[PDB]
Amino acid sequence: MKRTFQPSVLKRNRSHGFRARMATKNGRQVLARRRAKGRARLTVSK
Amino acid sequence: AVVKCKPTSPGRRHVVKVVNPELHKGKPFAPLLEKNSKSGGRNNNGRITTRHIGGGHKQAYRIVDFKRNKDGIPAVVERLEYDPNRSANIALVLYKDGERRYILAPKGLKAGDQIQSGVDAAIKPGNTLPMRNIPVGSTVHNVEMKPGKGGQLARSAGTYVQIVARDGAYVTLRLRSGEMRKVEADCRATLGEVGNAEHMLRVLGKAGAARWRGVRPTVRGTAMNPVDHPHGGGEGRNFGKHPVTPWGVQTKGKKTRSNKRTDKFIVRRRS
Amino acid sequence: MIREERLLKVLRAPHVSEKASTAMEKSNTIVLKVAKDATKAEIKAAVQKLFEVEVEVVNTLVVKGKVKRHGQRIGRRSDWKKAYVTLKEGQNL
RNA sequence: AGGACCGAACCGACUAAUGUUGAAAAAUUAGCGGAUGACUUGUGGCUGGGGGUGAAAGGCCAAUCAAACCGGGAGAUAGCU
RNA sequence: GCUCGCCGGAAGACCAAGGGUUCCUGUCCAACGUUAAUCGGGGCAGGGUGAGUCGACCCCUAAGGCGAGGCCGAAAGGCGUAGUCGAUGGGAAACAGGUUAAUAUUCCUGUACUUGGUGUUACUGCGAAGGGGGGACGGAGAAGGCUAUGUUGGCCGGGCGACGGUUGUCCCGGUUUAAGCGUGUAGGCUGGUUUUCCAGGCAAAUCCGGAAAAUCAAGGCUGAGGCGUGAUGACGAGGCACUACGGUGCUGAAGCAACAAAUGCCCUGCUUCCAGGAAAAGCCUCUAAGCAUCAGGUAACAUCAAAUCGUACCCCAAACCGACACAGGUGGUCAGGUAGAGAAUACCAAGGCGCUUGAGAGAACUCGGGUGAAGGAACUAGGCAAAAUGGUGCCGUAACUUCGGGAGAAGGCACGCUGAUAUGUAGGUGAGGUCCCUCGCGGAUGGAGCUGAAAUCAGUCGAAGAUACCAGCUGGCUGCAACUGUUUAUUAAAAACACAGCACUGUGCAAACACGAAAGUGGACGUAUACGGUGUGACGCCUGCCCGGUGCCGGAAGGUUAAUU
Ligand SMILES: [Mg+2]
Ligand SMILES: [Mg+2]
Ligand SMILES: [Mg+2]
Ligand SMILES: [Mg+2]
Ligand SMILES: [Mg+2]
Ligand SMILES: [Mg+2]
Ligand SMILES: [Mg+2]
Ligand SMILES: [Mg+2]
Ligand SMILES: [Mg+2]
Ligand SMILES: [Mg+2]
Ligand SMILES: [Mg+2]
Ligand SMILES: [Mg+2]
Ligand SMILES: [Mg+2]
Ligand SMILES: [Mg+2]
Ligand SMILES: [Mg+2]
Ligand SMILES: [Mg+2]
Ligand SMILES: [Mg+2]
Ligand SMILES: [Mg+2]
Ligand SMILES: [Mg+2]
Ligand SMILES: [Mg+2]
Ligand SMILES: [Mg+2]
Ligand SMILES: [Mg+2]
Ligand SMILES: [Mg+2]
Ligand SMILES: [Mg+2]
Ligand SMILES: [Mg+2]
Ligand SMILES: [Mg+2]
Ligand SMILES: [Mg+2]
Ligand SMILES: [Mg+2]
Ligand SMILES: [Mg+2]
Ligand SMILES: [Mg+2]
Ligand SMILES: [Mg+2]
Ligand SMILES: [Mg+2]
Ligand SMILES: [Mg+2]
Ligand SMILES: [Mg+2]
Repeated sequence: MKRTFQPSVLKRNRSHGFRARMATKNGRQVLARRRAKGRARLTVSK
Repeated sequence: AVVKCKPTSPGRRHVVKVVNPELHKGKPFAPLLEKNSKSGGRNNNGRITTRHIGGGHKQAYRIVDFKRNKDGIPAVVERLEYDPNRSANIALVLYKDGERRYILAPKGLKAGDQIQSGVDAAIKPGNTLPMRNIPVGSTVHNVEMKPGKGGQLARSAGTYVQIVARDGAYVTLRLRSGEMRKVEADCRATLGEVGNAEHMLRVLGKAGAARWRGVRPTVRGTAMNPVDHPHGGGEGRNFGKHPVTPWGVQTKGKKTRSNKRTDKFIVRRRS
Repeated sequence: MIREERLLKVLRAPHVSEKASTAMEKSNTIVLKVAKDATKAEIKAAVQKLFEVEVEVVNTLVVKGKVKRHGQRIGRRSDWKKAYVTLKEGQNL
């Protein structure tokens, strides 16, 4: 039974990484909210 | 050329392969070869804008000279090549200056035949002249709609346009569709018809053959659900509606041309 | 070339184990803990100037820090760098 | 030669039993179908919610689908319990 | 430690992905481990990953992404040019042995190689962002030449048997060696060479393309493998001293040939087919500006540089994805023996395991199997399940048919072993020798040796010879769908969907149409033998009647009729 999560570091960073977040206004709002909440890990970045 | 295949298996019983042995069996001319990446009928937004387009065989686009602008220099047909991008067969021609160009091969322009373009060119199949210099009634192909723009009419296979009349600046042309269009006499047109007129006599014979050409299966609208197509579906095979497109527009009879910018050129519409 | 300031910082400390001693006695290789940013050319110059030994080749490996624990919280040791410096024939400590 | 034939890998999933607080939130076992093709597969890419994609089942779109998920309007409104 | 059993196209061995110290050592057993635990992928501590040549980075581009300006859009944005990123693809170079508890193409030993840089000398037309070539490419198929590899012999070392026999025609083991460099062979492609001359390759060009002569055709390119060297070496069965009893040192024989043989190599080949099969750089070459002492270039030579990052360990799994040490999922690489067509299957090798609760008993019942008197579908919704068929050769095979089929129809006979034919044949492989020879990776002949079906005849054993595993049940009539395909991931694989074919209809290109406040993009670098939509659904015979209604197409007199006035 193949499951939904298939780990791939390259794809993970290209979709949920820091640079992908900073590339769009919406993605920067994500980082701002996470910074406002106080998330230690702001992104899946490495 | 039309050759039926013996029924040695289901999928070969109905295949009617048109075989032309004059076609160069080697690789095509490399210097006039570019890349033809497939799109899957999708636009720059990634959305399927044209349905039933996907897969197929890889094709390298052969650059065909539809303008035929090298006037004065004769060319010699070297090989009648095969073009995977068009219904017709291209033809590599060598000019007397050492330049090779691909042209849509006319009906019987075999290797060795000499072709020439320009106003000084002779009235022969494969020679390109402006329609002002071509006699009225002469069958032509690769007709330009604008002078110097390149041919864009009767370029399929076995297609040609008869010059109905000449009325000074413009010339009446009977297109394959049956429409009479006025095109400027300055526009160039190649004498003769397009070759490979046996193209219509081929029979794919099987669903694989359609997929080889990059055509995906067409689902009928009546086989879908009301949310998927206007035809939707009922209990059983239910229709009871005027045939419409997947977007609601009437399909059987409704006209859709809406230009008003090109109507003047049109003399008679295809009956 | 490489300033003596740089050469006086690239070498952190001698490395003491069991493999290091075997190498120091058989392959004439002194294993030395070096700066993370110390390149092989930097390590060579430093060894020859602060130990007065002619060096042949320097092999560098980055040793990842083992993630230990304090009994209640997970902490990670910092990555260090190990340098296998092969002395041509010079003798040392 | 072949969307040819038999048949492992491989890709599927017709039947039976088992299992149904499972070994498993879809499997196991014995059989079964395709197996040079409209095949299958690795990596990356692309299409986004009345939107997509669909050889079309309202299928699929992260164990979620006659309108995903998350947050918000929000303490929606419940002559009902 | 000895038996035993299991896997062996795996349950072995390498990786990539992912994980992240799980690696190895010492130590501890509370918890974790479905039981105990002294043990562990657990706790704790310490140690372990060494590279110019492997990978990344790097140079180069694909799909695609972002995108100066730009175009467009209430805004946020969208698209896209010049560009610039982006591998799953292209681009320089290392192999054999040895070694640690834990890394090794990385350390060591031996022998190599690459690309830059600087310098010397000789010599010289050098020079892009341009031009050309090249890189550079499909499916299938059919060979032949080969190697990996196996087998056999020979050779060398050892052996002489717990129970009848076994100094031999016996038994066991070994019999291995690379990159590189040198040669240039089976095979593949190609005429060659010189000269003159021009609308082309934006300009230019000695390059490419073309055109024309001249003369010669044997030169070029490419290419497995082999042989030579590397290699006086390494490794090596196995011995001998000492033993932290694990070892440790040290020494070390043969190291050949024959045959068989890949799915690997020659082969990016070759033949054929239609569905017509990346790009870019490295690379080779050509010129455009200066300058012609320079600088650049070229060849040899000397010296210098090749950084950084990864390298443990798992990786079909107890380490990844599945909450679990979960009967699941997970791409690539290698591919031994016997039997076999085989990567099936059976049994083994190398290697790895016995699945982290056991001990008893031997009730019903459940599960998974074996057998069954007589009967033989009577069972049941239904032969569900089970049983049966099952290999090869050969004989033989109906209706119907689209002439392919049906068909493996149906049905039936032979099959083990042994001997002879023929102390192993036909076939294949081929040494020596002999001659030729432009004296070689050469040719002719010839056959040693090696391997080796099938068949026939005769005999012989069993109840049975395709003896296990493995391995169609068959026939008859009819519905639906032509067919291979596709689908409700996880109750529906079907008559549903698709399908070739057919038809109607739209559409003249700035096409219809589709996604887009738009720009723009697909359609399509297509052009009516085209594309879109719709219906039907191979093929054969065909497809009647109705336009009153609804829709569509056409026509507009006239009636009606908006904004406006
Ligand atoms: Mg319906
Ligand atoms: Mg129904
Ligand atoms: Mg009905
Ligand atoms: Mg229905
Ligand atoms: Mg810890
Ligand atoms: Mg079958
Ligand atoms: Mg199964
Ligand atoms: Mg079977
Ligand atoms: Mg993907
Ligand atoms: Mg919605
Ligand atoms: Mg919500
Ligand atoms: Mg409430
Ligand atoms: Mg331990
Ligand atoms: Mg780049
Ligand atoms: Mg073929
Ligand atoms: Mg005896
Ligand atoms: Mg020999
Ligand atoms: Mg193969
Ligand atoms: Mg390094
Ligand atoms: Mg590992
Ligand atoms: Mg387990
Ligand atoms: Mg598991
Ligand atoms: Mg399994
Ligand atoms: Mg097996
Ligand atoms: Mg067990
Ligand atoms: Mg019975
Ligand atoms: Mg049966
Ligand atoms: Mg019917
Ligand atoms: Mg069917
Ligand atoms: Mg289903
Ligand atoms: Mg099912
Ligand atoms: Mg139908
Ligand atoms: Mg039907
Ligand atoms: Mg009628």
